[PDB]
Amino acid sequence: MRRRPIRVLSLFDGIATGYLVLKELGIKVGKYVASEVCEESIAVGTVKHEGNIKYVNDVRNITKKNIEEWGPFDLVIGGSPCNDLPARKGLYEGTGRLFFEFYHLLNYSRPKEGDDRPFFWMFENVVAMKVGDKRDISRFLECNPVMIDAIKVSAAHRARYFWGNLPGMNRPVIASKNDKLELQDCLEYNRIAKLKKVQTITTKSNSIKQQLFPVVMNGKEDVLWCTELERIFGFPVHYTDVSNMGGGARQKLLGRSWSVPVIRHLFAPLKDYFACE
Amino acid sequence: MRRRPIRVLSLFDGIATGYLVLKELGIKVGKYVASEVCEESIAVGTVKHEGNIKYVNDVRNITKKNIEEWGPFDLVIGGSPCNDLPARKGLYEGTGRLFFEFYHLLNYSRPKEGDDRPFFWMFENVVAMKVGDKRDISRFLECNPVMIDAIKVSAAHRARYFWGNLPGMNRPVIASKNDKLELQDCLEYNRIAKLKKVQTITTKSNSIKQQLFPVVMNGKEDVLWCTELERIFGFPVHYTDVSNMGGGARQKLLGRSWSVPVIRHLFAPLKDYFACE
Amino acid sequence: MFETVPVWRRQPVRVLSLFEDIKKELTSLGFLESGSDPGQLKHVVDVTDTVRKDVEEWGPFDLVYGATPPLGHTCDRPPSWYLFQFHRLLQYARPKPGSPRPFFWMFVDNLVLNKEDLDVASRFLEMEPVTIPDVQNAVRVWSNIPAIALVSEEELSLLAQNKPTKLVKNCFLPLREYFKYFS
Amino acid sequence: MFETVPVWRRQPVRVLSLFEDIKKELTSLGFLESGSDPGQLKHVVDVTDTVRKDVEEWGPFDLVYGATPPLGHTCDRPPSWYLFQFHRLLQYARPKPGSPRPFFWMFVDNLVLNKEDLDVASRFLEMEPVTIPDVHQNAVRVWSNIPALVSEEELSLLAQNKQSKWPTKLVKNCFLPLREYFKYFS
Ligand SMILES: Nc1ncnc2c1ncn2[C@@H]1O[C@H](CSCC[C@H](N)C(=O)O)[C@@H](O)[C@H]1O
Ligand SMILES: Nc1ncnc2c1ncn2[C@@H]1O[C@H](CSCC[C@H](N)C(=O)O)[C@@H](O)[C@H]1O
Repeated sequence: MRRRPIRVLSLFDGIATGYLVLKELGIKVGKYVASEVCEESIAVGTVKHEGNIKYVNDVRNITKKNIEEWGPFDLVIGGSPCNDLPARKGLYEGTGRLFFEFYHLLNYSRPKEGDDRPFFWMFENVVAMKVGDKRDISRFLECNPVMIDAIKVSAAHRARYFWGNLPGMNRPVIASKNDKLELQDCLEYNRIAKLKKVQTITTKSNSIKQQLFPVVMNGKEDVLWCTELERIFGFPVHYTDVSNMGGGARQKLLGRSWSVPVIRHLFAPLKDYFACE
Repeated sequence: MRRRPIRVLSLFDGIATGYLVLKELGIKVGKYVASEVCEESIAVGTVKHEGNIKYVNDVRNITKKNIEEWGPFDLVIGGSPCNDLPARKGLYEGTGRLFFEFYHLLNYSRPKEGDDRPFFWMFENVVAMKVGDKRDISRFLECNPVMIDAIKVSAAHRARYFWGNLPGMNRPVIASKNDKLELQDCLEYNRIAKLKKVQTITTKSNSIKQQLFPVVMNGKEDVLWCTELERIFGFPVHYTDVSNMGGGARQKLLGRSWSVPVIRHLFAPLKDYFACE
Repeated sequence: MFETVPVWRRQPVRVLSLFEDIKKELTSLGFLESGSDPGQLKHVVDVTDTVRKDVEEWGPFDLVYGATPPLGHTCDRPPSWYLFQFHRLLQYARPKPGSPRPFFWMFVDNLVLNKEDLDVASRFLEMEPVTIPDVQNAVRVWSNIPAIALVSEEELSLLAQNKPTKLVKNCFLPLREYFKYFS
Repeated sequence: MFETVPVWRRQPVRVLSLFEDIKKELTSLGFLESGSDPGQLKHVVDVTDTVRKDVEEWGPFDLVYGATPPLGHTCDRPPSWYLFQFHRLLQYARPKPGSPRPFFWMFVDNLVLNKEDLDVASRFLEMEPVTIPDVHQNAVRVWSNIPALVSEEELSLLAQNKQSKWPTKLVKNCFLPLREYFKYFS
């Protein structure tokens, strides 16, 4: 009948990239339940979104009744940790086994056979991954992933796998007029980009230098800045200027975050199913 | 008859509080020569003002011919280091002896007799100071200081002495509609202020806790944040979000900075002597 | 909780045995019949590439059984893989909500799961396990079958340091009220 | 830089001597006379509360002199205080730009200023000093606008030794080119 605000369950929410993308698309968000452990990430989300996010702490403490009463959910998104997918413990040991939890809760949030209401879901992981692990993930999600690289809409390499049932996940990725496509577009004043794109930025500080420092300032080599990484990933400037965090902590948060333009591309079809502004 | 943009020489410029105040007042700035040696402060000024600040380096390398060439100057402002004004070396040893440099350069920038063109100057120092040092400073500047506390316009105690010939330096300080007068107005979301005003914030981190931590978040004690200190001092938020600086470096920069509303109070009469937007 | 069915309406049970086989072990109680080579038990081991349509073509089913490998056999696969694949194929095998009929599942563990694995299994199977001892061997069981003594945990802990369908068939007893009793 | 004045037009010089007095020392060259009520020399040691109108009330001056205390004198004041106060009172004593008259200044140091103090003094006085030595040992440094070979290690070790008074003998001859500008008493 009438479009209603979207209700979202986000697992491994990080710095609330999903809520930010949904709000920037103009979609009304009726409820955003986020499962997240890192206190700095929760602080970022809380401050930047003014308490519109209901945080529920660890994903493994979410119960079936929790999914029943917090719900119903229109969207179920998830982004498992990728530090185990050299001491890697694979999909089944360490923190890779968290993926199944997502799967678990996903089946708890699905509507029944008689319920034909709109319900969308998405799961993100890294491409660098055992082919057997990708096989098992495709098995448990009963579908195959799309591979999207942020380089077509951002100034950095970030190839990620996305499983889900969103409309047009395989449609071609085209850049927008506002997408800062080159590193120079993401730099502060008086700073020059050595390259046009930067290699995949992880949590460690060894992924900035390309290992040649990416920036030149006053003729001296220099690494990237927090606001520069924020522009690279598509976040608003000072999005992680929270909780007295230095360059290291904000880089840790942004190095595992989602590329905002990629999530925008994936969530754009949702505007034809829920209330907008 | 028609005014022109103001030309400013700022000694010990810091994070360019003077330029920020002059721009916020709407005064057209034709030249802003800043002497400053801290690379973080220079970076803050450069990025936040897009290179409009001609940065010179050590104040003691400025020559008489430098004052002649970079000049003429309409405003000469200065803010000497106050770490030597327990191991204090006074006004004549350590960094306190930098004050005279200001004095020196001030008399280089003063117009000659008969050159009745408008020329204003100002020098700031801390009240905590040997009365002999205050006496000698009043001697060298040939005038007496007005004491202004930032608590009447900001949410913090900051009593400072101001020498100068600016119009109305002794007039009463009245707050504005936008002055965040209490600590609660300066905090981020989901954070509660224990007090309404905070004690004098220095560069060290032991001046935040009042030693009771000033903020409560989620029922836990917490220190102030970088954006919170920025709001306390009257700077725009993220003004020091530069150069991968953490909480410590930004607090060091803001703890010796000027109170923006105080400098606005002192610089407001300048709108009737120079061009405005 | 299911109602009990009159004895004349009881049917030959269909079972899905994952990993471990209990074919003749289940005939020993009368649920299967000897002679039917196209019988009522489907046995699979490499479930890595089995899709929901595979389970649907092998069905319908009335019991889904999964078991960890025997303790002492060095596992080529991680212990949690069995639990996760059991859960997957079980959800593949559950009847649709618009056709409620007697349906049971059971996952047994031969003390191959540690504490975190036990917690994961209890979260996914929505119940705490039940231990069965032997005076020495023991098993853990999660099941929706209504079961009919007292042992502490350190016994099992030190027994695992040392280096089994006997304890399992007793759990299959309350199923007799739902299916045929051959032999 | 000034032009030399004809001898019949030369005047009795007026000097401002701070910290160290050269009154009886400057009479020896003829710039002062014994029978003078004002004395033409104004001497003052504690200049902490000296205002500009004080220097102005003390009559116009033609020479301003300041000196550091002798080396064998424990400084109660920091060594740079003398330099800064000399600069202040000198700027107080300069004639207005609308009256270009002969005017000279002189600051002398008895090796009480270290290297950073030397650089500060050379920055404020807009010139490098000149060293006057004493053979058989003392020495002085001089900054002055009067148009009047030893390495530094000698002075360094000499200053370290000479701790355990003020030599006007070395500064006296610097006042000689001032004779072409003021009266020369018998
Ligand atoms: N057991 C757990 N329960 C809930 N969240 C967890 C978790 N283990 C890790 N996480 C969180 O999951 C995040 C995965 S990084 C991905 C963040 C998010 N997809 C984004 O785009 O920003 C990490 O930041 C971590 O804090
Ligand atoms: N010798 C020197 N030459 C130039 N700048 C100096 C200096 N010694 C110290 N400074 C700078 O002077 C600053 C004084 S703190 C005052 C900063 C400024 N008044 C403000 O309101 O922001 C310090 O940040 C220091 O970096």
